[PDB]
Amino acid sequence: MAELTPILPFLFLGNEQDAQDLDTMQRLNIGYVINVTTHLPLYHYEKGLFNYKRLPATDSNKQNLRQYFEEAFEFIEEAHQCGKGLLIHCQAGVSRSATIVIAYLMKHTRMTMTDAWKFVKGKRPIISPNLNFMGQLLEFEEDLNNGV
Ligand SMILES: CSc1scc2c1-c1nc(SCC(=O)C(C)(C)C)ncc1CC2
Repeated sequence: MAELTPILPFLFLGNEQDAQDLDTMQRLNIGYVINVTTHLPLYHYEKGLFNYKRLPATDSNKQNLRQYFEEAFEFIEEAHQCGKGLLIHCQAGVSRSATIVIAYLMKHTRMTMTDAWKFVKGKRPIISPNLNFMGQLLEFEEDLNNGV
């Protein structure tokens, strides 16, 4: 039903149609959800199962995602520390969600921007591009290899 592309054993990437698959989320022991949109609903919120973080962003040329980098990392860390998986998603392009996942890999695995990009690409091949987001990731790499 839902490709919940597993980036790491505790970190899953998907689109809106993927976040609407409760069985899959429970099969994979997901307890945390990051919704990187403004307008989509927090699926299954009324069910009392998951914890959530909305990152209110749009697939745009002007959207800043680096602001939400530290937030998303602290949630990823709570899910792992608490031994449960996290699904970060947005919509069809997974452009917004994939930017954040990559950002995580570059900081917490210390990959390069491109090395993480080859890593994510290989697992989920279809990923709408966004040159605005790529620039922020490169800005992030500079800042990680500098200590800032
Ligand atoms: C960190 S992405 C990266 S790094 C080096 C290259 C690329 C790339 N990416 C994409 S789509 C993925 C995206 O744009 C994001 C939503 C994750 C920002 N198409 C083509 C290329 C060519 C070469």
